[PDB]
Amino acid sequence: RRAIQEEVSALNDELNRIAETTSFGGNKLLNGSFGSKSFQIGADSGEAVMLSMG
Amino acid sequence: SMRSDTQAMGGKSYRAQEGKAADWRVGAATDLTLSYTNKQGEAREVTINAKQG
Repeated sequence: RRAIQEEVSALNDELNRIAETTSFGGNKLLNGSFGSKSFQIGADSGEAVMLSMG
Repeated sequence: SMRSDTQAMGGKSYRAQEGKAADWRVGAATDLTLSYTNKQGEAREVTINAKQG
């Protein structure tokens, strides 16, 4: 069981690493610091769409 | 005048005092009336009955 737990802990540390290090041009995505951002897809002001990633 | 600080080259900006998150949704109170004076001097009232949800 300790042999299985070592792989579980190694993958557990891998899950946190993916969340922290995943980024788009230096902007973190999966660490929870992205929050919600509005993407402007209109020719006039105020035509954006919210995107959220927990 | 066409200096960038000319009054006619801008307007008046108003901002909400309360921040709303991405999970906020309009409830049973939705009407929003804008009452001001148009450029020609006549009073203009615009009523916005937003959609719940």
